[PDB]
Amino acid sequence: SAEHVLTMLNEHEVKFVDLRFTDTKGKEQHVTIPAHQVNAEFFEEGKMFDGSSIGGWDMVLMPDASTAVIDPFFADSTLIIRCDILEPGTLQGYDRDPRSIAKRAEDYLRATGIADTVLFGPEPEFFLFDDIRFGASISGSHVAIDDIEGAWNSSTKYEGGNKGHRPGVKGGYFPVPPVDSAQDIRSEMCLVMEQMGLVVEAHHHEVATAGQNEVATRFNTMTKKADEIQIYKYVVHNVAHRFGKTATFMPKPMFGDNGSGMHCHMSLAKNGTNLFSGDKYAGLSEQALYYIGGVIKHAKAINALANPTTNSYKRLVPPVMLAYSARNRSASIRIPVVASPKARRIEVRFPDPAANPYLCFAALLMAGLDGIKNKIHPGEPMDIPQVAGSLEEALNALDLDREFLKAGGVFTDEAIDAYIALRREEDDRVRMTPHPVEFELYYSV
Amino acid sequence: SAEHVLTMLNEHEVKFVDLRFTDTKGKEQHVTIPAHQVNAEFFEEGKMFDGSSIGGWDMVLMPDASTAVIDPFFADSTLIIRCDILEPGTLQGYDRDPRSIAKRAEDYLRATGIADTVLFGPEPEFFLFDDIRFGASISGSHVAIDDIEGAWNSSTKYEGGNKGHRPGVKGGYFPVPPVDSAQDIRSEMCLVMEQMGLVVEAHHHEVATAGQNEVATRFNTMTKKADEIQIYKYVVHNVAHRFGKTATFMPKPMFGDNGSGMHCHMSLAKNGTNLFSGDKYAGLSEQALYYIGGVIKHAKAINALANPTTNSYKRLVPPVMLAYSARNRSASIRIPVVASPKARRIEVRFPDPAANPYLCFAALLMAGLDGIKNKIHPGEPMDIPQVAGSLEEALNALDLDREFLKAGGVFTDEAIDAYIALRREEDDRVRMTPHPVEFELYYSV
Amino acid sequence: SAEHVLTMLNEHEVKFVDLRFTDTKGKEQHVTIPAHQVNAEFFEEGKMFDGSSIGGWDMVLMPDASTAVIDPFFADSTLIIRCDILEPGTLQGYDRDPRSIAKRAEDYLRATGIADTVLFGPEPEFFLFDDIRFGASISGSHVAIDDIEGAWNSSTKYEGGNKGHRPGVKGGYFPVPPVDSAQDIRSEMCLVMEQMGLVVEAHHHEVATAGQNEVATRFNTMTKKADEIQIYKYVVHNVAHRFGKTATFMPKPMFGDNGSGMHCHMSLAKNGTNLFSGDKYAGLSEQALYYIGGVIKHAKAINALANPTTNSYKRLVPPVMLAYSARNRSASIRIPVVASPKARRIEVRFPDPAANPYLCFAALLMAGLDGIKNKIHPGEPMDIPQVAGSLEEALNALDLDREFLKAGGVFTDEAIDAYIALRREEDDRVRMTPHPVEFELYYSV
Ligand SMILES: N[C@@H](CCC(=O)O)C(=O)O
Ligand SMILES: N[C@@H](CCC(=O)O)C(=O)O
Ligand SMILES: N[C@@H](CCC(=O)O)C(=O)O
Ligand SMILES: [Mn+2]
Ligand SMILES: [Mn+2]
Ligand SMILES: [Mn+2]
Ligand SMILES: [Mn+2]
Ligand SMILES: [Mn+2]
Ligand SMILES: [Mn+2]
Repeated sequence: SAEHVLTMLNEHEVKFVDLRFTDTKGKEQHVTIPAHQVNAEFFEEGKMFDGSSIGGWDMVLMPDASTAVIDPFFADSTLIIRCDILEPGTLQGYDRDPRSIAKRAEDYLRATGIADTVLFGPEPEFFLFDDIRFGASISGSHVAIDDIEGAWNSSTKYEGGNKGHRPGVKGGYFPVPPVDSAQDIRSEMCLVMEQMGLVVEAHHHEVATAGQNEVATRFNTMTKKADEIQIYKYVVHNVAHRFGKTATFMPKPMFGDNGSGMHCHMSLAKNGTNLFSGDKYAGLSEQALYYIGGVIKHAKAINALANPTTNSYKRLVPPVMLAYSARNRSASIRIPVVASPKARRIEVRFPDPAANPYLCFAALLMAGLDGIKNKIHPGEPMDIPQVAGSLEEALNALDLDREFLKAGGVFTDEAIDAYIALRREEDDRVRMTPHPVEFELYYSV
Repeated sequence: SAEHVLTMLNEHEVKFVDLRFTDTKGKEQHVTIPAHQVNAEFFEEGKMFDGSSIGGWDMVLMPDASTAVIDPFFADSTLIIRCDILEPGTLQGYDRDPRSIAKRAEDYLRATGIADTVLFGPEPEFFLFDDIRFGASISGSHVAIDDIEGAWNSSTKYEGGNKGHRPGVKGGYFPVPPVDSAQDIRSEMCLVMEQMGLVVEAHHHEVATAGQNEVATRFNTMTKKADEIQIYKYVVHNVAHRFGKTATFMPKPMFGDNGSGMHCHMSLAKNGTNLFSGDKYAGLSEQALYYIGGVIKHAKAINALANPTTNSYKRLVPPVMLAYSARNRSASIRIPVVASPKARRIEVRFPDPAANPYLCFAALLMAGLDGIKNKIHPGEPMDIPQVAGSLEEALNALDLDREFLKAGGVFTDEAIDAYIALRREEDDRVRMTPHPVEFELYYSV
Repeated sequence: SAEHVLTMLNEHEVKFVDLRFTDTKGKEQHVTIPAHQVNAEFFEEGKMFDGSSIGGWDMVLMPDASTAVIDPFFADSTLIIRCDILEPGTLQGYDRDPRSIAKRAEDYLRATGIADTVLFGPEPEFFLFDDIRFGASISGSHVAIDDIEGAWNSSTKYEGGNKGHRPGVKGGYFPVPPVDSAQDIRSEMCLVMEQMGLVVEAHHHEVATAGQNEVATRFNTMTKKADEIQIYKYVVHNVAHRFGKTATFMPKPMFGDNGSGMHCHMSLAKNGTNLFSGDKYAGLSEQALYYIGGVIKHAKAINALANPTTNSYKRLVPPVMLAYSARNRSASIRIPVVASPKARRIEVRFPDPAANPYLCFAALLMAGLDGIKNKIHPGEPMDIPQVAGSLEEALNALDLDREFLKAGGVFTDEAIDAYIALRREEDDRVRMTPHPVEFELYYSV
């Protein structure tokens, strides 16, 4: 409540308040107010900003006082407050603001009465490098990745000495220190995440050489979890930075080793009960099977939001199979063997950290409801259709399979059109710029 | 009062008093007295200095005891006192001293009875670089800008490692840390500004890559705000310096990305009421519309003072349109959608941080009054005339549209002539020195 | 004649024929045919090329067989043939092709009966440097000039030893070797020019340090002389190159020392007699005085063609005075003291080597005829109006004083409009790119 934020301000000698919001692409934006400008008026009628120079968008920042967290990194005491972008005076909420779209998808779920709450559990992976250099110019282009754990540094002269314990290319999965250099960086990330209100469940090194890592975090309701992904990413980016590292959530930074995916565990609940539990395949309800059928029916349109970068598809090369299974980890829909009670859920394996968590989760939910809503029966478990094979395909697919997103006003046409417009500009730059392996393949033609 | 300054001296064990004043170009000058020379005589009959070697000007420094601030940076305890330049013995105030000219424009407003007070709200932007090298010689010339946030450093080898989070060319507008490197430098700038008597409203990164920033600051009456711009600039220059950065207020340091403008919000008030509020276009009074009409009528003469550098016009290339609007941000006069009560005001978007805040504000006020004073009706909102396209144009225009500035003795002819003389010398050096892209364009002729 | 070219081909074992033409900007273009494609058909119906990618313009190259010269530089025996650009099939001559425009201005002179021939004598100056580096990018810009003769190298360590005889900044005018490093390079330029059909009169070092030079060459009729300037420039550029130097015709490469101008000596003749000789001021006819009056009347429009680069105006800073005189070398129209018979002529001092010699000469002639044609009496000799002070001014002036150029179809409106369009693009790049002395002037604002 406003009341509560106002005590924290004194209770913490807060010098500044950081207004934060997420844009269409997914990047957390922010503007800073002195604490002495937080008073009634503020939580009442928000603060005006020029929304015009935000990519894909005067507007009003409306502070959500439930979100107040103290920033673990800025030097002066700062209280972060997440905001919604509202349409000014009229005060309804930009239909292009991803947090508003997430909130709408949650209310539409309630209005359909299929369940009261959506529970999301994203598993975001990241890379933690020491040096990343890249560039493109008329005379050429390059990218150079470097990290102490890179299997390629086995030959490197280091002046401290080389020391040689390092994860080989698919060998980052699990060896104790010193092969895993990041135990203290991940534990620190866990402690700062909890200080910001997240609940860590586990942290470990991932499969790739050169710093792949994962901090596993307890689930939440869709829009709250989407904000927790924005804090997750902020803590990973800044703790890495304090440690002299650079972290990245891009899906596929290295060819020849693992990519970073963000698998979404989903579940639905009506009056304190898990609608996905039941009889049917592996403890699932018929309700749950239609949710899977809706996700599979709309997978390529979902890919435009859950895999929104041209790089995403370097990862999604032959979890490409649109199929559910408790057995086949090759099927993009895994039914986790919970064994346990009514933690029954589905896991969609194909999205990646580059996805805007609000739009990505809203689209998975809207697809899953359209399955239920039309008895779209999934089929049989593989123990056969595939995800979009490229961003251009995914964008065409979103453009044509636009209907399930527009249900109940969650996502307008202007919103979907402006989104495809942004992603197309990106796709073009990648399409028109010659790639280094083309010189390898075609220079002596 | 003198009395008050004299207590602060003991109350702070002040070792020195720094006498400060602004020259015609806008640069804050200063001379330092030991605290033990501040006594009755001082606040009474000022201190003599050789005014002769100040560009464009024995004279007397008259301490304004209302302005006493402790300097947050000098090692020994120092009390800053702003001064006015007075004509010696006779004690009236140099008609070429920009602070005196500002004070005269405020009294002339009172003498016309159109309002009691002018309220100015400048929005100055700046750049925060790490390295700036430049030079011109017979055999050539160069400038080299560098900053950690420069999109161009994506390819750079750094020996710490490169870390790669950086604002792209028009992408400095708003991303959270680590992409925005300056959160602590701007918050610190905010805290030192307030310690010097300013009220910060907000601080944020601006649109440009390579360190564009903005600290938004609460309005004031014209001459007081013009001094607050001189403190604003002093704090930005010295906090940046403590941080190992170099700040600059020049309008256009980089081609191909945003420039730093200083938009002036203006409003007029008679007996505690906002004369700019009313009926008419977007909450405006007819009074306000004539103010806009005077600004537009005299825009090119105002440009010689509000855009006084040849570099200013590298920014003002196709807010060039002399038009008012609540809608068109392309119109140089924006009527801000206050929505709120009688914070109704106009915003002139075209001036830049290089402007002498006293002369720039005095000229906007004198132009705006001549509009009121002659019912110079602005026209209709673009939702078509332009600003001077060059300093030479702006200087010719000031020279011919000299009358509205001379009203009530605000600005003499000698004052306007000496000003154009200074700005012409500058224009010539830029006009006669061959430019690097000319070799690109014409060497193989 | 075709017949003649065809013998030279055998007479010289010519392996290739180089088709050359000049574009709107003045740069000589070329395409190469094997000698075995020169036959009747060729001199008859020309050769087709894509005129579309020439700046400011399928078309036909029509070989002018009078122009055949052997190329003194290509390794394989090549015969250069100058061409006219004709409108295809219809075969009339592009009204935007500068050589055609020159030929039209000569025929219009004949059709007016004022004289049979125009005689032009351009005095082009050039610079001969060793190293020229420059560039402009978002993070900055630079130009670096270097030559062994640069007064600035007096301090330079050279590893051969420094040897120290060098022209000081305005001291390149006339000292014997070793101070003048270019005696053999200029004599060689003279011998190759004559081998290409030009008649050298004198060669000498010019006023500037760092390699300013001049090869003086015997006059000709307008279009023939305009082609001789294109050969002049080609020989200077390639002999310099063989010598390890780089030559440039740009008007003002160095601030603080002389610029390279191309003064045009002009004269008119009817039935073997010099119309410019007579009684009146300094041996001049009344006919000649009206020619001067037309040049002065149209000077700023002529500047858009005779001084077509933004750099041109770095040279034309306070021969700026539009005045004739036998005495005042400050007057842009000098009446040379011939003393001798009826070599009486006028000299216009203001054009520079960057000018397209066809369009520059055609415009001086058309202006001079409009003087005669309307008795535009010049005035009295200075022993007061000036040339355009910038390319933008010159381009506005050409755009408005368009009439005298359109006389008799010499220059169409499309031709004049496309020309201003090209020169404007150039002016803009120079106007929008920040200049290095602006950082010197305004960084600490
Ligand atoms: N990192 C894998 C996911 C690994 C896993 O299944 O644990 C991906 O690219 O999605
Ligand atoms: N920086 C812009 C102003 C940006 C804005 O309108 O917020 C300028 O050059 O004036
Ligand atoms: N080089 C001079 C001309 C020198 C001369 O008159 O001989 C110019 O800039 O035009
Ligand atoms: Mn994982
Ligand atoms: Mn999983
Ligand atoms: Mn701004
Ligand atoms: Mn503004
Ligand atoms: Mn000469
Ligand atoms: Mn001469």
